[PDB]
Amino acid sequence: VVKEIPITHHVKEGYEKADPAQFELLKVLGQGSFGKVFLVRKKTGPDAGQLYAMKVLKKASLKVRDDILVEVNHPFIVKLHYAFQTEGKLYLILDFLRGGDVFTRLSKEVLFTEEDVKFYLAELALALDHLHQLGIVYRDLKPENILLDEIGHIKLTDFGLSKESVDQEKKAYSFCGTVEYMAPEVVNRRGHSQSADWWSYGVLMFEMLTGTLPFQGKDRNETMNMILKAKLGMPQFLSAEAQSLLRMLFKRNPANRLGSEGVEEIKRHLFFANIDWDKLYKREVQPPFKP
Ligand SMILES: Nc1ncnc2c1ncn2[C@@H]1O[C@H](COP(=O)(O)OP(=O)(O)NP(=O)(O)O)[C@@H](O)[C@H]1O
Ligand SMILES: Nc1ncnc2c1ncn2[C@@H]1O[C@H](COP(=O)(O)OP(=O)(O)NP(=O)(O)O)[C@@H](O)[C@H]1O
Ligand SMILES: [Zn+2]
Repeated sequence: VVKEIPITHHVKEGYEKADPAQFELLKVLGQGSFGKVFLVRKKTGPDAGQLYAMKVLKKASLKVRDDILVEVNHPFIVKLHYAFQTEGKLYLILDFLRGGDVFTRLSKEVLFTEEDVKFYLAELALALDHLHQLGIVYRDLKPENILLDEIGHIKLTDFGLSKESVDQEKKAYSFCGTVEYMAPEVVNRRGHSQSADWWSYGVLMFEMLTGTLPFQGKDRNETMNMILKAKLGMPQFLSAEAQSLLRMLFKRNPANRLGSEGVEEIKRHLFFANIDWDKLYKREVQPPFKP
């Protein structure tokens, strides 16, 4: 059963309960549809002076199939250090990623290879499948959530949290996730699934390898009509393996799509042939670009 577990409290193993006064505000790290992410410094405690990223929400819950904030930890997913509730607000204290997002780093290159993208896509695959094994769907996957650490290893900004903004204005008009990366069944309000994450994954791959989105229109309904019905030519400058992976990921019907049964059929793909997956998971594979 899809179970909603509300996030009200969390203190990392071996540390003390936190409160907003223990955090000094330094800068705005950015702004997303669930609000701004700020940069804060721990003023007191064993980790005093250390930098963290702070998200401020009204509330956040986690939908899991069949402690969990400890299980979601992954080499390529941000770590939840603190979490607390004051004045109807939920503060989340996470890792501060110093590399910025990936697309920004790619645009700092005149050119890149299929291998460079393959690295990031691989680590991303590990993260996604790890979330799926816990029974978690990432719901809203988009480049803005894919950042780099100081070294260049992938780090996601979230782990499938169902969040709620504090801005009453915007949140009253808030509408789910990002349409460009929506799966055809998600567009059809059939509900999110594991396979939709892999559709979005395929859209990310396409966007990285082409620099363009496969489906985008003048508005939401046109983009959706495109995702559902429009034609999509295969970029002939891609390797056979890449074309294969894209062809297998882009399936409008899930359970006909790659990864609907396991990521093992994604790990074995000829596109990921020279990828040592355990060394990848151990962050022992040298990243293509330093942030
Ligand atoms: N842990 C982090 N460390 C450093 N910068 C971060 C971190 N998390 C987010 N950012 C920055 O903050 C901006 C928005 O982050 P994000 O995590 O997407 O906010 P959000 O609440 O998830 N809104 P949304 O992007 O719509 O889901 C991005 O431009 C990032 O550069
Ligand atoms: N862990 C999960 N496993 C399976 N299905 C899920 C899971 N989490 C959510 N869903 C499905 O996705 C839907 C959740 O979206 P819903 O709450 O109806 O509106 P929504 O705005 O699209 N959700 P959200 O993106 O979190 O704001 C439900 O209809 C579920 O069937
Ligand atoms: Zn949704």
